[PDB]
Amino acid sequence: MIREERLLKVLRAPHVSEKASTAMEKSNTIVLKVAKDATKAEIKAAVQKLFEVEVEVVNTLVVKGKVKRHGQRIGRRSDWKKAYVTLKEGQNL
Amino acid sequence: AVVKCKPTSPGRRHVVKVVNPELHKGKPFAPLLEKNSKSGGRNNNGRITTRHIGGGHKQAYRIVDFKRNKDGIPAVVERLEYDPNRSANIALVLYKDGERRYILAPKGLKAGDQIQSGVDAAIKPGNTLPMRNIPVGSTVHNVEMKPGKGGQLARSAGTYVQIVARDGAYVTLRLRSGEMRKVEADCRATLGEVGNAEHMLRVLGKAGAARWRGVRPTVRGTAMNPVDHPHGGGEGRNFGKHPVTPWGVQTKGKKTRSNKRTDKFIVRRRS
Amino acid sequence: MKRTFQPSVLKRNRSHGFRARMATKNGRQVLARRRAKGRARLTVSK
RNA sequence: AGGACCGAACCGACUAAUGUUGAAAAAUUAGCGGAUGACUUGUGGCUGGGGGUGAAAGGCCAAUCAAACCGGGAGAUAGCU
RNA sequence: GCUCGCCGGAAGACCAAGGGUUCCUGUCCAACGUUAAUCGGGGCAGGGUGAGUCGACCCCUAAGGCGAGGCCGAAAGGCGUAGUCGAUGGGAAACAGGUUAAUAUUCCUGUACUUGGUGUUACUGCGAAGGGGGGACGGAGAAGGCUAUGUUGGCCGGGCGACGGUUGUCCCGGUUUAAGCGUGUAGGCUGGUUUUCCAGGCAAAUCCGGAAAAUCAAGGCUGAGGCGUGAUGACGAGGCACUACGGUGCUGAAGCAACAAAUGCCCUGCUUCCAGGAAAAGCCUCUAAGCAUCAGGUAACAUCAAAUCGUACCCCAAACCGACACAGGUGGUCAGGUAGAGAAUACCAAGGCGCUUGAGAGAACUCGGGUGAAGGAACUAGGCAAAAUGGUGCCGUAACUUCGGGAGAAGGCACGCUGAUAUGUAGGUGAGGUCCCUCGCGGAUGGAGCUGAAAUCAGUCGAAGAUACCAGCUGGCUGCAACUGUUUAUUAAAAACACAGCACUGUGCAAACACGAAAGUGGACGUAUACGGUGUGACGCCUGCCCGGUGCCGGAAGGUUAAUU
Ligand SMILES: [Mg+2]
Ligand SMILES: [Mg+2]
Ligand SMILES: [Mg+2]
Ligand SMILES: [Mg+2]
Ligand SMILES: [Mg+2]
Ligand SMILES: [Mg+2]
Ligand SMILES: [Mg+2]
Ligand SMILES: [Mg+2]
Ligand SMILES: [Mg+2]
Ligand SMILES: [Mg+2]
Ligand SMILES: [Mg+2]
Ligand SMILES: [Mg+2]
Ligand SMILES: [Mg+2]
Ligand SMILES: [Mg+2]
Ligand SMILES: [Mg+2]
Ligand SMILES: [Mg+2]
Ligand SMILES: [Mg+2]
Ligand SMILES: [Mg+2]
Ligand SMILES: [Mg+2]
Ligand SMILES: [Mg+2]
Ligand SMILES: [Mg+2]
Ligand SMILES: [Mg+2]
Ligand SMILES: [Mg+2]
Ligand SMILES: [Mg+2]
Ligand SMILES: [Mg+2]
Ligand SMILES: [Mg+2]
Ligand SMILES: [Mg+2]
Ligand SMILES: [Mg+2]
Ligand SMILES: [Mg+2]
Ligand SMILES: [Mg+2]
Ligand SMILES: [Mg+2]
Ligand SMILES: [Mg+2]
Ligand SMILES: [Mg+2]
Ligand SMILES: [Mg+2]
Ligand SMILES: [Mg+2]
Ligand SMILES: [Mg+2]
Ligand SMILES: [Mg+2]
Ligand SMILES: [Mg+2]
Ligand SMILES: [Mg+2]
Ligand SMILES: [Mg+2]
Ligand SMILES: [Mg+2]
Ligand SMILES: [Mg+2]
Ligand SMILES: [Mg+2]
Ligand SMILES: [Mg+2]
Ligand SMILES: [Mg+2]
Ligand SMILES: [Mg+2]
Ligand SMILES: [Mg+2]
Ligand SMILES: [Mg+2]
Ligand SMILES: [Mg+2]
Ligand SMILES: [Mg+2]
Ligand SMILES: [Mg+2]
Ligand SMILES: [Mg+2]
Ligand SMILES: [Mg+2]
Ligand SMILES: [Mg+2]
Repeated sequence: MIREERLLKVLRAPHVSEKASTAMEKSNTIVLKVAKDATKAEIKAAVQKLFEVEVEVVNTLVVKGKVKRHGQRIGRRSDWKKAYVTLKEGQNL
Repeated sequence: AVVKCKPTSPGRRHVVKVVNPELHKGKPFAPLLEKNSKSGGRNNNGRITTRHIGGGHKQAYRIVDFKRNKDGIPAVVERLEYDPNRSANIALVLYKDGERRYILAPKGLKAGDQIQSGVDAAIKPGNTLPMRNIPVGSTVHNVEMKPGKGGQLARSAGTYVQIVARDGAYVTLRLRSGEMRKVEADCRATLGEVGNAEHMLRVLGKAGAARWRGVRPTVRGTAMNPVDHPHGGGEGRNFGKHPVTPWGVQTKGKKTRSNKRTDKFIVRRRS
Repeated sequence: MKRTFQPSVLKRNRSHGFRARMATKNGRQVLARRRAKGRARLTVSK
C-alpha cells in the first residue's frame, strides 16, 4: 500500500480552464496538476484519501514546457503532468 | 541432358543448359538445412581479400555427410536433389534405423538404390570402405586424407581418383589434377565417380547469368592507371612489361607452392 | 538535388553520442578536451 | 519463356534554347534512353587516408581528392614579390 | 458575399522520417514578410495533446557490435568462446456513432475482444538449459470465386422553371450501417483408425522417424465472401423554431434490386522455372534429475490487473534537406465521373488553391509562341532548330540472316451520325416455376429481368469523322563496337569499361592468393568439371616464322662466392 507521504505529495494544484469546466460539468471529471513522477494508481489513491471521493479511472498526459523569451534571454518552462480523474457521479466535489 | 535455347533474344542465343529430369522439385529436407549468408569476399577486418565476389541468389546450406561413419547399417536412396552450394548433385538417403542424411550422388545412383559403409561392404558404387579393403585400380571419390576426417579429394561433379598402387600403410592415388599422392591406407573412399558430369557443358550465355552466381566483373590491369596496377598506364594500348599480379608477382609460369611439411606425400607433381 | 546532410537521430547518436565517445580511449580524450575547453555541450546527445 | 517489344510511375541524362551578380554553387522547358532486371528504392550495418572503394573516368570517400578533414611540429623554408 | 480562373495519381487526404509549439484563442504592427497590411508560420499573453486493445517499452532473433575466461600483441591494443545487445523482420487483444476553438480507434454512447494473477469447484502425472513438429519464407505466369467501388432501375422527399417548350419516357437530392458472434460456403491441402516391433532424434519418451499386419476408406486441417445477428439501435434528405447570422435543439421519409468490376481478398494457394529462395522466440507436443495423497495441470465460475513514455501541428512542404516564405530533393498508403488500353491525356467531383509588388502604355530589342505569297536546304561545320510522321482493324511487305529476325519494313483502304438486320443481335449474368436427394451457403431443368460488343446494308451532314489533348518520319551505302548493360556527381556516354566465350598459368587443401608484427579471417563449411592471376573479347573462318635480347621454367659437372671456423 502507498504511504501517506507519497499521497500527500503527488497532488500539486487543481487545473483551471474552459476544457476543465466542460469536463467537470459533463463527465464529472476534474483536472489536476500532479507530480511529474506520479502514476495513475498514486493519483487515484491520493484523490480517494485526501479528497474523500470515489474514483473510476485516471487519464494522464505530460505537458511540455514552452520555449520563451525574456529580453534576449532564451528560457524554457518546465514540463508538468496533467491528470483527468473521473469521479463516479456521486460527490460533485 | 544438354539442350541449347532458341535465339529468341540476344541474351538467349548462346545459352546452353543442363536439365536433369530426376531432381526433386519440392523443398529440401528441412532438418538438414542451415543459413549460409554471404560475405562479398570481405574478411573479419571488413576488407576485400578475394576480388570479384558479391550479390547472387540467396542460398541455404545442406549438411552433407562427408565422413560416412554409420558402418554396417544399410541405407536406401530416397531422392536426388539440387544443391546450390556445389557443382555435384546430392542424394537423400534413409537408414534402416530411421535416420536420414545427404550424400554426394555418385554417377548412376538413382532412387531406390542400396548403399552401405564399413569394412564389410560390397564393391558397389556409393559404398564407402577403407582403401585397405578396396582393390587396386578402382575408381573412388570423396577420398579422405586423414582417417575419420572426412572426404576432401574428388568432390566436384564428374571427378574421381584412381588407386594406382598400394604398399604398407599408404596407398598411391592418381589425383584429378594428374598428381600422384600418397595417402594413409586407413582413409576411406566411396566407390564410383561423382555424378553430374555434364556440368562443364553449360554455357551461361550472358553476363547476368554469372551475376546470378555471385561473381562480379573482372577489370584488366592494362585498362587502369599505373597508380593502381603495375600494368596500368600508357597513351593508347601499351603494355611493354612482363605480366604480374596486382601485387607485383609474376603471373605466367612462376610457381608459388612452398610446403616442406607435406612435400613428403607427393610422389610426383601434376607437370 | 540531394544534399549532404540527411538527418537521422539514431545514426547521429550511434556515431557521435556520449556512449559512443565513452567506448574508446580516443573518444574519452575528445571528451576530456571538450571539458578542458569548457564546452557547454559535450556531445550531440541532447 | 525472355539482361524480349511499345509505353506511364520510377531510375537516368543524348540534343537545343533559356538562365550565367540564376528561381538553382549544375536547374527549367521541349524533345530523349532504360523501364521483370547486371533493375530500382527504404531502413540499419561494414570497409579509413599511401588507406578504403572503383563494370577503371585518376572516378568517388560530406559543395574539398595525382593522396580527405581537424589539431599539432609551426613563426617549416622562401637566393622570390 | 456573388461572379471568373487553376490543380484534381494533386497543387486533395493519411502515415513514417525529420522539425519542435509553427496548432487554437485574445491582442499588437516598431523589427521580420522582397510592396501596403487591419493580415501572418512575426511580437506578447493564455489555452491545447486523455489508450489494457495504436506505437514505443517488452519477448525473439538478422547483418553487425560488444565480449567473463581465452589466444595474440613494445605499451596502446587486436581477434574471439560462453554470453549479451542489435529491426529494416516474427510475437495477445476494438469497432461504429457523437462530441472541442484546438484531442480523440485515447473523451462519451452502444456493442466487443486479449493476456496474466487471486479464490472456489470438479477431474487429473506434472515437470527442462534437453528431443520433435510448427513458426518458415524465391521469381514468373494463369484461371476461377469475391469484395471495395461505380452505373442504372425501383422507392422516398422536393420541383413545374427569368426566353420557345417542359404532368413527363421530365428535373434535383437521398437511398448508409462496423468490429464481434453464429453458420462454415466457392476453393486448397492430405487417406484415416488400431495394434506389434526397431542399430536413429547425444539420456529417455507415450512424442518424431522407420518396419509389419488388422480394418474402414471417408475422416481431418485451412478458407475469401455471402446470410443471420449486432441493429425496434445509430445515421439520415428535409422540415419546425431560435441565432449575438457562428451556430443550437427536436422531428425526421425511403433506406431495395440488377448489372459492371479492381493492381485489393481467397492466395503464405495453384502451375511452372532455375539463379533453388533468413533466424530465433511466442505455440503444440515428448519425456529427464525430481516431486510424489504436496506441487503442477485441464476445465467451469467470480474477482483483480494491464504500469511508463508518445499522441498538438507541418509532413512533395513557407514548418524536413537546400544560408531565403529558394521553380530543386524527400520512403509508404488512399485512388470517384465522362471519354480512353491505361495510375497516359482532356474536362470535372470530393477537397484545395489564384503562387505577398501593383497601375498604365502598346517604341527598338530580348524571351516564349501562332500564321505566311512564290521557292524548298539555295542556310550551315552539320537539316542545328523547326516542320513533318503519329490510332485501331484489315490487305500487303525486299536485300540479307545466326532462320529468331529484318518488320510497325515499305505501301494501301475503312473510320462521324441515323435507321434496319435485331421495338437490343452474338454474348455475359441470372429470378420466379418445376424435379431429385447425401436437406443444404445442395443439385438438374427453367429462362423472366438486366447488361451488352463487332459487323453488313441503306440513309445523312461537313472543306475535313484516328477531327481536340494524345500519338513512329521513312528509305539506301559505309566505319567502329557482337548484343542488354557501365563511365569522367558538376564541359567528354564514346570507338572507352564490362560482358558471355577463348587461352595461358598458378593452386593437392592448414591450397595458391589477400587482410593482418600476430592470433586469426576471407578463399570455402568450396576440393582441380574447384579457386586465383593475366591477356583476349558473341558468332563464322582462322591464328603463319623467330628462344638471338629480357623474363619465366628445368638442370647442377665445372668457375666464382656470405656468415662461420
Ligand atoms: Mg479511459
Ligand atoms: Mg577473379
Ligand atoms: Mg573474364
Ligand atoms: Mg584510362
Ligand atoms: Mg607502379
Ligand atoms: Mg600507340
Ligand atoms: Mg613498343
Ligand atoms: Mg527489356
Ligand atoms: Mg520502353
Ligand atoms: Mg550516372
Ligand atoms: Mg526533361
Ligand atoms: Mg528497349
Ligand atoms: Mg588519363
Ligand atoms: Mg565531393
Ligand atoms: Mg603526398
Ligand atoms: Mg620545427
Ligand atoms: Mg610563415
Ligand atoms: Mg513561437
Ligand atoms: Mg494559425
Ligand atoms: Mg505603418
Ligand atoms: Mg512592410
Ligand atoms: Mg504566431
Ligand atoms: Mg498515455
Ligand atoms: Mg552475433
Ligand atoms: Mg571482440
Ligand atoms: Mg578479457
Ligand atoms: Mg535480446
Ligand atoms: Mg521493426
Ligand atoms: Mg486537428
Ligand atoms: Mg457490391
Ligand atoms: Mg502493379
Ligand atoms: Mg493528429
Ligand atoms: Mg513566395
Ligand atoms: Mg521549394
Ligand atoms: Mg525518389
Ligand atoms: Mg494527369
Ligand atoms: Mg510585344
Ligand atoms: Mg518572337
Ligand atoms: Mg508553325
Ligand atoms: Mg512560306
Ligand atoms: Mg504555299
Ligand atoms: Mg518539294
Ligand atoms: Mg549547301
Ligand atoms: Mg553557302
Ligand atoms: Mg532535330
Ligand atoms: Mg514539332
Ligand atoms: Mg453504326
Ligand atoms: Mg572511312
Ligand atoms: Mg557497344
Ligand atoms: Mg546500350
Ligand atoms: Mg561530366
Ligand atoms: Mg554529357
Ligand atoms: Mg583456413
Ligand atoms: Mg580489348
